[PDB]
Amino acid sequence: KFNGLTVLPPLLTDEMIAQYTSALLAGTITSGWTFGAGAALQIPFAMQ
Amino acid sequence: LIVNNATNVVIKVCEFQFCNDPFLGVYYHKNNKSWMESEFRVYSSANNCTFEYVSQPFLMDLEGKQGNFKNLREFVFKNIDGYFKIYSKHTPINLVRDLPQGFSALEPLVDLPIGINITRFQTLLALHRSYLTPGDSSSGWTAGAAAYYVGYLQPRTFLLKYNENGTITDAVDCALDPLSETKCTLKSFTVEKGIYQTSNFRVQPTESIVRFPNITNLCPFGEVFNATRFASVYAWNRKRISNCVADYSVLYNSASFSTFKCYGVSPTKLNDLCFTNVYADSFVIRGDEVRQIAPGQTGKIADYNYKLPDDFTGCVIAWNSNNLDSKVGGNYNYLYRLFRKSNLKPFERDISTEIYQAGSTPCNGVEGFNCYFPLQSYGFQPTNGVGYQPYRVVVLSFELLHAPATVCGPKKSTNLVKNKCVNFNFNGLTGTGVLTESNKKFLPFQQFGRDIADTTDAVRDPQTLEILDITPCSFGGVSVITPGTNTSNQ
Amino acid sequence: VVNQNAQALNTLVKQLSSNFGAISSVLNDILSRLDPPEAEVQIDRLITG
Ligand SMILES: *[C@@H]1O[C@H](CO)[C@@H](O)[C@H](O)[C@H]1NC(C)=O
Ligand SMILES: *[C@@H]1O[C@H](CO)[C@@H](O)[C@H](O)[C@H]1NC(C)=O
Ligand SMILES: *[C@@H]1O[C@H](CO)[C@@H](O)[C@H](O)[C@H]1NC(C)=O
Ligand SMILES: *[C@@H]1O[C@H](CO)[C@@H](O)[C@H](O)[C@H]1NC(C)=O
Ligand SMILES: *[C@@H]1O[C@H](CO)[C@@H](O)[C@H](O)[C@H]1NC(C)=O
Ligand SMILES: *[C@@H]1O[C@H](CO)[C@@H](O)[C@H](O)[C@H]1NC(C)=O
Repeated sequence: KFNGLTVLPPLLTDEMIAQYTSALLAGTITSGWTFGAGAALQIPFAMQ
Repeated sequence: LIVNNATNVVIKVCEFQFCNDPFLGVYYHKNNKSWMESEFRVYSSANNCTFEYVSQPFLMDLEGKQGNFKNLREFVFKNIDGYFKIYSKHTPINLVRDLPQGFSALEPLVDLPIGINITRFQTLLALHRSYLTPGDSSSGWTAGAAAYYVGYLQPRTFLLKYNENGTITDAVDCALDPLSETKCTLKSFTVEKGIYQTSNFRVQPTESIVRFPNITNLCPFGEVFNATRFASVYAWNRKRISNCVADYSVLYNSASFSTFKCYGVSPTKLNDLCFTNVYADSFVIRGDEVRQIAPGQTGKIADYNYKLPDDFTGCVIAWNSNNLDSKVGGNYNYLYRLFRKSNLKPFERDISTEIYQAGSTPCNGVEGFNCYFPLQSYGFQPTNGVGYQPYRVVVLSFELLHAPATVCGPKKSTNLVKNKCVNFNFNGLTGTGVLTESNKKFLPFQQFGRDIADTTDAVRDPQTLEILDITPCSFGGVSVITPGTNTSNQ
Repeated sequence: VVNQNAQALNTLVKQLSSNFGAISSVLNDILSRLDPPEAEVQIDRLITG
């Protein structure tokens, strides 16, 4: 940092990435794949 | 003087005894309504004139008007490299007191090779006088309305736009406000939404400090430069010098030097640098031999007598010493090697005197045929060629910023400051940066602290024995946010 | 990835202490002890490196 050699912060803080991953997990467990095409449709887990 | 009288344009360059209040006075006669130039009180005398020029005759009005300002003139005056540059333009306008806002170009009009020094100037007006101006020259006069504005130039950097015909219609000042720096960077009068990088702001150091130990002794040069006697070149003499100031600007009152040259160091800086382990060599040679004292040379002196290392940083001084070392019979005290089996090494001295075997038939100390004595006597007399006369030659060699030293030359030390980006010299080491107290623990035999970055980061102050940490100033970076030119300027 | 990054930065930084054919590898060692005319050649060599 003391020669004109700078590092820069990423755009997303790690909490944001954590939120994204949590959202994906929730989507898969509670809606199968159906959230990846349109509105999130619920369905029990045994039938998924 | 630049003047535009009623008929001609006159450009004079002379020494004038100018009046305190020079001007022009035009009298208006009521009987015949006309304005005629009568008074021109400019200078008392004009002694020596160098350049002159007069333009063609012409006629203007010179009548007093009562309407509004209808002529705007702009002029720019430069003096660069002995050239007086006058750029001009004029425009019809209606504004009387306001200064108009417009974008007009100034076309070059006249350039002259004057080559003089101008540091002040004075404007020159006219006067109007009539029966309504009663009194003498000093009071019997009116003024008449006119106005002007003056401003100063400055070295800057602009961006200019050229239209199809070739005219400058617009420009942007690269250093006015950040949006302008952005337009300057992208080379476009339009900038679209986003972020940009322009430059880097650097904190600037204000003060400077010098930290030097105490030296009072003066160097033993009167027994090096004023030495009653000098030795033979082959047994060249050497001397160690320490703990003194080397005032080489006092090299001139007592004597003057045939040759005074320095390699790897510029002479002017010798006072500001702390040297290490001064060695002073001394000998006497022939003038012809004076061209052998240089790195990468040949000749018997340069081969069998004296040699310099290739990376010899230091100074060569030598002055002719004919009068002291010329004897009418011949100064034979000076002897030199001519024969040697091999070349000598730099900073080596050999005093062997053995019968040189030129070829076969080993001499066995006979000095017979093909057997010669390596040492030969210089014969110096007042009546000899300049290239043969004796010369006293001295070499100064030394180290720089590679070890604790004591020869610093003449300088002055000052106080100490903290926590402010400054500049510093520390026993000849240089640099800029905030100086805070250190928590390191130097051992009592070392004077620095180094990093992976390979730059110093601590220093032991040569006075207080204290340990100071250098922290560089925060250069950082500058970025700018804009919502586009079209939408806004903020 | 992290190892490669760190290695590259350390090499780029350590490369500041070589002569590249000059008398010294510090521009402050060349601001002094020289005048412009004969300093500029060694400043040139450092620039190239
Ligand atoms: C203007 O100056 C020129 C050059 O000195 C001179 O010949 C001419 O007579 C002058 N005219 C007036 C009206 O002063
Ligand atoms: C300048 O003026 C002085 C006094 O009139 C004169 O002696 C001298 O020769 C002049 N020099 C030139 C170059 O005209
Ligand atoms: C020009 O004259 C001014 C005032 O005497 C002086 O300060 C300045 O150094 C001069 N410059 C030159 C180049 O003669
Ligand atoms: C160029 O000059 C012509 C004639 O005055 C004018 O009609 C035209 O508008 C000018 N064009 C530009 C780009 O200034
Ligand atoms: C040499 O001698 C002169 C007077 O004889 C003296 O003033 C001077 O300081 C001396 N200089 C050196 C370099 O010995
Ligand atoms: C120099 O002299 C000062 C007092 O003038 C003294 O305090 C100091 O110890 C001396 N030595 C150094 C290296 O400053």
